[PDB]
Amino acid sequence: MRKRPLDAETIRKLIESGLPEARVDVQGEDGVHFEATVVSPAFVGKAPLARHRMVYATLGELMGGAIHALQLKTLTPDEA
Repeated sequence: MRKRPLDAETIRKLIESGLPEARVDVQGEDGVHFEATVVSPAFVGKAPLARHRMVYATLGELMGGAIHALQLKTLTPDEA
């Protein structure tokens, strides 16, 4: 225990509260290559730029200067 709060916690919490039964998991840091896996019905069937950008924006990727080495997967809540 060094810091109660955390980067991935801020974005994860924000989405967790926004989305209904959607699960979001982010591991890494801003301005760096991290892996964030989000699962929600919004990306049903096909995940348009709306959902893709929505997660990328809420996960604050360009807010720090992360590298293109960003791993993000959008799957339905049933695939959980």
